[PDB]
Amino acid sequence: STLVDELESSFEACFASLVSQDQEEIRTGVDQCIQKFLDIARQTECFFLQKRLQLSVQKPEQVIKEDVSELRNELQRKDALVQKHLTKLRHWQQVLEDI
Amino acid sequence: DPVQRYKMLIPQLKESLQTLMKVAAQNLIQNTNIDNGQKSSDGPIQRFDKCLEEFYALCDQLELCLRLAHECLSQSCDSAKHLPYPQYLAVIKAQISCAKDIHTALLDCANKVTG
Amino acid sequence: MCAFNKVLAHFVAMCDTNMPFVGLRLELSNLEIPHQGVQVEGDGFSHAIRLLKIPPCKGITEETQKALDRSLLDCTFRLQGRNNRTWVAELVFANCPLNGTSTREQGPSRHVYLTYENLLSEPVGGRKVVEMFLNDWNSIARLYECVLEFARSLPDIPAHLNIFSEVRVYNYRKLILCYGTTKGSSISIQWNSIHQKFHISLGTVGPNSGCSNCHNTILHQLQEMFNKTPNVVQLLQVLFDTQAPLNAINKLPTCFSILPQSSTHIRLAFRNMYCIDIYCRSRGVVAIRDGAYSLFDNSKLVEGFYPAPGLKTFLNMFVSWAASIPTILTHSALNILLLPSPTPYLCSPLERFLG
Amino acid sequence: KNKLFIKLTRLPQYYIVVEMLEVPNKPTQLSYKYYFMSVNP
Amino acid sequence: NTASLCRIGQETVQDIVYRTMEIFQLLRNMQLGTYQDRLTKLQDNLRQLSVLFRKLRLVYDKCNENDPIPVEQLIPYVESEERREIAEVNKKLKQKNQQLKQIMDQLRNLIWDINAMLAMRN
Amino acid sequence: QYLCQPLLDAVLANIRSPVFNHSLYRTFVPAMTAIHGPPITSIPSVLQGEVARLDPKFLVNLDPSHCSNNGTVHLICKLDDKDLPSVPPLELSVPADYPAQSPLWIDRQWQYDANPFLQSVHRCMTSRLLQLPDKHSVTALLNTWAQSVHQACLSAA
Amino acid sequence: SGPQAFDKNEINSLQSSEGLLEKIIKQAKHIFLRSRAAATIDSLASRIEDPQIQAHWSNINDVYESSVKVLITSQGYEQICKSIQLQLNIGVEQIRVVHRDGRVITLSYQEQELQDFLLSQMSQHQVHAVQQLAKVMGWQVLSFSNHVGLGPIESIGNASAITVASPSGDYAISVRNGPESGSKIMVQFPRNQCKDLPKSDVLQDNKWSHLRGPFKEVQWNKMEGRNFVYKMELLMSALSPCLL
Amino acid sequence: VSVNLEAFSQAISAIQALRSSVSRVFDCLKDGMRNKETLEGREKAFIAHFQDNLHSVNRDLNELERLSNLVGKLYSQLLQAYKWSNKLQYHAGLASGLLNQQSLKRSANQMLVLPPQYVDDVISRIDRMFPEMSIHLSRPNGTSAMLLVTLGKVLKVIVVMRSLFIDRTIVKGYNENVYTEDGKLDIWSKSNYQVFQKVTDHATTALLHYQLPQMPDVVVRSFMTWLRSYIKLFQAPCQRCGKFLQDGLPPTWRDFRTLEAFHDTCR
Ligand SMILES: [Zn+2]
Repeated sequence: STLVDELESSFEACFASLVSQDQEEIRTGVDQCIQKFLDIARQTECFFLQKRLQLSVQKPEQVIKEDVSELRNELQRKDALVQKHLTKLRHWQQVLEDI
Repeated sequence: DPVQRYKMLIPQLKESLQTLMKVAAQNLIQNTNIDNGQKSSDGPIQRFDKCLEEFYALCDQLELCLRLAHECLSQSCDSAKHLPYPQYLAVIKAQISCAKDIHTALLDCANKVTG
Repeated sequence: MCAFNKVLAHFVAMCDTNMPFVGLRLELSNLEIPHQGVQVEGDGFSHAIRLLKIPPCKGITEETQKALDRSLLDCTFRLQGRNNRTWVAELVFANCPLNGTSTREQGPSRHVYLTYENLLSEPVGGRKVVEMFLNDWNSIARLYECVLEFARSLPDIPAHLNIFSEVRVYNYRKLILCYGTTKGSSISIQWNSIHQKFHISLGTVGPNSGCSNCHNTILHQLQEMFNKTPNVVQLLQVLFDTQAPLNAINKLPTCFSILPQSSTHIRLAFRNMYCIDIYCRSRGVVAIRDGAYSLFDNSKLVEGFYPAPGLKTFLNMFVSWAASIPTILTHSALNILLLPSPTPYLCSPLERFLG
Repeated sequence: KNKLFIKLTRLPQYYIVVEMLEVPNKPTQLSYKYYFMSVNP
Repeated sequence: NTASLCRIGQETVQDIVYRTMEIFQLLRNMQLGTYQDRLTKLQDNLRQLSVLFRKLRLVYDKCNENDPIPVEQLIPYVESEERREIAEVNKKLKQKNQQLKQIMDQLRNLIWDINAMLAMRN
Repeated sequence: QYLCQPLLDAVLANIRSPVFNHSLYRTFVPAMTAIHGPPITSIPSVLQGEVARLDPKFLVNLDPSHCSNNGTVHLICKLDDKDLPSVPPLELSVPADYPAQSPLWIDRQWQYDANPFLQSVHRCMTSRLLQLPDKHSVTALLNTWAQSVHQACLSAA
Repeated sequence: SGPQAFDKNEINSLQSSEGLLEKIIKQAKHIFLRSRAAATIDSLASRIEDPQIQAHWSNINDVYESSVKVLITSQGYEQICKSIQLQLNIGVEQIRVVHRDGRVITLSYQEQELQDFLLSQMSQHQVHAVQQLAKVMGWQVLSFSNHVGLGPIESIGNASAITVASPSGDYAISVRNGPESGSKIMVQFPRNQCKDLPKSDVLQDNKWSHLRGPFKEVQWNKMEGRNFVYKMELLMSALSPCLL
Repeated sequence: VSVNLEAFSQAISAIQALRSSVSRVFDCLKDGMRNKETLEGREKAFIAHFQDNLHSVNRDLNELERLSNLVGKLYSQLLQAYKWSNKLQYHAGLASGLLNQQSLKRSANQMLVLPPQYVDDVISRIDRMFPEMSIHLSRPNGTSAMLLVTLGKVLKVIVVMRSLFIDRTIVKGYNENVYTEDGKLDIWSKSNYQVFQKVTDHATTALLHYQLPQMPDVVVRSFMTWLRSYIKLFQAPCQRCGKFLQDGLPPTWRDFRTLEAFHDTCR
């Protein structure tokens, strides 16, 4: 129940051999803990993707809003890059003028 | 010493195996000669059970010696892995405290996740 | 621009993806595994070899072969990976006998993906690939026998085991039981056809146990007891008995040396002079003894152990040569006799006695 | 005598042989013939 | 909004696994002042990971609050002002990308000319 | 062999005595039980597998006619594919003990007459049947049938 | 050359007066060829937006050599799909391509060759992305063929194909991407889930309604996503047990 | 030394195997002949099991003897911390390997500048190991460091970096003049032989293959580790065809992650 909590429990189970009071015991325990951990991680990602798919088919204006936001960040990032580059160009023109 | 004790214990082990197999065969042949209709001398039949436990005692001595030597050599390997005697005690309490710190960091935060 | 010659590129690609299956068809036919031929599979852009009947097996009952061959549906071989020399066989079984606490509790068709890669010598469809496949199928059969017995015995189980252990994983190649009151420890049983044994492997998976499995001291004798009689309920009984003694014994210092004899016959040795036998038994009872004495000629002593004087009286508190006869306990008196209490340095009671 | 032997390297003992022939009427076109040889001196 | 919350929730699970991998690497390297520095890095990583778990439970509850259409009805088998906003920003960064391409081409050509002219002087 | 031979000689000397396991018990169980403690605490399904995995071109069904629920079984297939033309249904006689042997194609020469195209289908199909390896499946027959129909489409045009 | 004995080649290399015209024409040839290669790469980056394509020209040139590094990654998955990277060594009249997986191909000075080459590499990227994505989402890669040999003949280069299976069995996804006729992608359902499947009287058990017999085809436009691998990830998540 | 550790653990398991096999002999003899339908079949089964058990005892005794031939020779808090440290180190090694094999990171995005002194420290650190490789850094053109890695009497590799990340490599033979007329590095040349042009191509795939995104020290160290394996050119045979020569070429392909020789035609 509530895949978050299974993720938390499995993550705490990854450390159970260290926090208490040779090789093959460690190996099989590590393999089983890490495999259950990654399996519940993939199930959580699958849940988020299914919910995003249902939103993208039912309420498509939200997707367009996120695209608007990402294109605006692309614009601002491009202008920041060109401004830094332009300041470096003007500094190099002032350097190369002085030979 | 443990290598030399091991060399001591090997031919005793082969001797105990020889006596155990031969005495098993003698006791089985005597019991089949009573069970089937056969004459057989009573004689110095030399019981089987003592030979079996003697073999087990020799294997206990061998596994004891080898577990001791393996613990000693693994001990020396990790001891070399990690000159005034107070400097020794200072770095030893340093190492113990540092490992305690790693352990309590892991325990406190793996409990801080849930419960 | 007609300078590509598309037909030759198509013929070269067609030969290089099809001709690996021809050697596999020949090596399947030499071992007389009935198969439908190399067929285009579903969509047009693939290839497959579907088996029909994998040759029975060697050394399992006919109930198990009738239960296997009515549970198989399909065993396709497909070719994948770069260089096109990685086969993957997709077995799919119906009517799985037991589910897991891992969420394979879905529709009763389990898929087992075996994968084989021959070396760069001994070409892509060879004797080695089909030999590895028959060994893997043999492994699945020789564990399916035990799983059939266990799933038969599952409704009528002694009902303290039913609280003790639940099944985590059944892949048809492994069986991972997870036992403990908190379900923190785990055994994993798997047939290994190199040695032709079973392999029991122990691990700690779960956030309440010691730093080890605590059955790892008796693992060799566990594997041997399982190979002599492969019964899962026997294995659960042995774990259920010897867990509470061994969890105490592993907390002893090391002075104390632990020689397990045969399983449920742990034998402790203090330094070198003193010995004490321990027999785990049924219903939370452990019988201890003197070790150094004989089980036969009472006058004689064992080769390396000197008898402990006064041992019997000390054990009696928890409950001449009369240390040689055993003295049963509760596992709780064993906890008290072995877990280090301060003194009436944190030593044990027992090591105080022998000291 | 105008042929091309294309050995497959993932599986040797297999050759694709391209034979190029002149189409009789068209002097600026070729005709290809693809054979499949196998090989064991 | 919520269809970006799903993206953040995916990114949290992607970060948790990567962060556990970095934790296990830190525990791999720790050899019994840099002792204390590795202690600080370990404790800070564990703090950030607990923050990530709390954030993940928040995002899970938010997306699970806000379904009438079951999946596998959503896949196509064979047999309004925000759109204008999209077209506006698309035309805007079309022009921005073409100007960036001109800047990039002139920088490339200047670098190539510098390297050729300096290569021939020897 | 070495270090174990006299046991082997004793036991191989004393096989076929009815009191043998009595002798082994009397000579071995008290030692072991002292040391080790007391002892322990209609249609054959191969064809269903073939038919369940066929391509949706084929439409294999049982013949209403012929003996049923007995040794051999009999099939009337079909062919559906936009690329391929409609053809005579095809009749198959699968033996009991189906793997390790080859099924038989019930030949109907009279319906493969009365057209040139069905004649080409039939000639090409008998050719690929002669080309087949032994102990082939049902799906090998069905796929040679579909390839024969395709070659008889191409050879004609 | 006398005591440290030289061959013919070193002797002729010491004494080889190459005129000014050959040197200048080789430099101008390299300039023009390099400009054409940059133009074709930027035209593919402008026109095609489906995978992506990147370039990183080197710092240092000669008068007869330059170098790029061409990546082809999908848009939001630059950690997953890093399996197709190229290096082109633009000589005087040849472009020498070294792949990531040890394939060396020498093109010619025409700009149709480089265009068809990079088009085939985008087509193979659209399959290697799905393979390394099914690595992440736990799906099992049943079959993979880098240059498939069945089906229609593609004009530019060969076509690639995978088929992956859902981790709980039932569903399968087959991709076949080609450089001229791209992306015939189709799922495979279990039986007892098509329901237009014409049943047969030979199957008298219910165990055979669990094999995946039927095959339907996904219409790839109208699928939601602004990318290919994004659409594949949504398709893979749709064929999972609905966890909610 | 570790070989004594492995031999002692080996012989421990040998004693346990010997003891259990002897007890198995006597346990199977305790039960007696089973039934097994055919009388001939039951005799065969009993004889076979007894013989196998005896053979296993003999094998275990022989293995113990072979190990005997090969054997060589508050405080508890410190040992507990030592054991727990080795346990944590091995546990973390396994878990780190399993997790970085399967990462779920898809993109770096959510929602190069280095001192040349650092590059020299890194590359001198690599040059200290691998005693048969000598790396000689120079900077003829700016901050882009150029490296001559000589390798035995076999190779001379010219590596052209760009901000502590390998960019181009050229592999030439030992005698070949890697210097121009003026004694600078010949950054743009080829090597007159078929073999070393093949190894330049394989080295370019090697620098395209070993790509971590951020940390570049593992990249250069792994590239030099791979490059070190070429010292057995002209001596290693191909691991697919056995021979040394395919079309007059030695096996030029040292495979990544398992440095084995192949002719590139044998992939
Ligand atoms: Zn070779």
